[PDB]
Amino acid sequence: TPPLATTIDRLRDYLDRVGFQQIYKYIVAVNHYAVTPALITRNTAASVHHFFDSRLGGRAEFALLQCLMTGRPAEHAALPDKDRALADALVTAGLLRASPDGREVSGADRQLISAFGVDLLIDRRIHFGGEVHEVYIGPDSYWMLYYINASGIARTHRAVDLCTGSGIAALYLSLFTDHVLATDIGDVPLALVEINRRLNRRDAGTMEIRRENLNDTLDGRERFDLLTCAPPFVAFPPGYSGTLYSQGTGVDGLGYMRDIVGRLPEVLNPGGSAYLVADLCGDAHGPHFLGELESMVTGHGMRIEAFIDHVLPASAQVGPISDFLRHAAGLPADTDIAADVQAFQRETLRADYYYLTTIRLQTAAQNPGLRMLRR
Ligand SMILES: Nc1ncnc2c1ncn2[C@@H]1O[C@H](CSCC[C@H](N)C(=O)O)[C@@H](O)[C@H]1O
Ligand SMILES: [Ca+2]
Repeated sequence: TPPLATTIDRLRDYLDRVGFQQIYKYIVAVNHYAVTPALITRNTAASVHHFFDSRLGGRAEFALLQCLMTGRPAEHAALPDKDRALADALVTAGLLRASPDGREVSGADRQLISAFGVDLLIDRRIHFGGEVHEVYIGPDSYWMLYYINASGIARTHRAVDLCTGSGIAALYLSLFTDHVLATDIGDVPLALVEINRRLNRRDAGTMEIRRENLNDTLDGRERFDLLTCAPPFVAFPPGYSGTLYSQGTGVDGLGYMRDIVGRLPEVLNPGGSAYLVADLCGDAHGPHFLGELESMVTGHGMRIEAFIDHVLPASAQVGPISDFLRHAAGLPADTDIAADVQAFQRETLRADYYYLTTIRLQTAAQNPGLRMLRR
């Protein structure tokens, strides 16, 4: 809407005025900035507040910035005059809260971060409070984008970010090409990527946002030079309900990965490349999914490179998966979810380990083959 659009314009003006992106980059430092979005969290916010208070002297020009970054309250009367009208607009938009007596502003459900040179509003509940969030972002998103060869992107390359969520992959691609498609089906992420597109001075002139199922985009007539996708891929036991952003399709959670890879020879232009990321089950030698990709090498002459950037024994995921299932469905604490997850890992997934894997796939490769990089 026009009032929201103007509010976001003024918010980006504020971020530019006070150098938000540089401050965020300084706080997390260059050895963490691209590792994970979980840097400013409930466990580090006190440290962030101390930095602003003592190293930046508590200057009022950073007050509204901290409401957005950590949720820290700022007294309404202490905001500079230009920041105070913007703060009122953000409260009206539901992007910040006012205290009940109207005397301060503080965090709502959106946290402001930066990643890959882009300013991004994300679901605050993933790093603060702990309540089940409605939009995902994780280190996996970052590791996808890290492996993209940005110098090979032309302005006229057609790129698509499927299952865009907050929009981070689409906004990254929009740094380099003027033709980006970003898709999702959730009302909440779709609203958020609209905001984040405007927040980075973009509009439908160079980035289309589309409400569309993954398989519809992939079956379509559109052809792309570059594709990214971090799709729902978590595998939950039969009977359990996850969330739209987490639960993968198929018996092992990887149905969306299968869907994408199978259509790449038809959806990419020859020589185009796709970047995917998923947490893949496997044995001691590696993720089971890579065995399915040999059909792509032989049948389509692709080059497929898998970058294994984190390994965990399956037993280390039982708690996190069970906790997530318990909270997402509001289950009580006497349910034996842990045994259900274990049995599912053992019997259906055959998962001794989980491999957090980025995969680059190229069509019409001059050096076809499958390559697995492990440390
Ligand atoms: N069939 C489908 N088609 C398109 N998007 C889907 C989909 N099923 C789930 N989604 C969306 O897929 C996203 C996965 S979370 C991924 C968010 C983002 N790509 C990131 O890496 O941070 C969620 O936003 C969810 O709404
Ligand atoms: Ca730090």
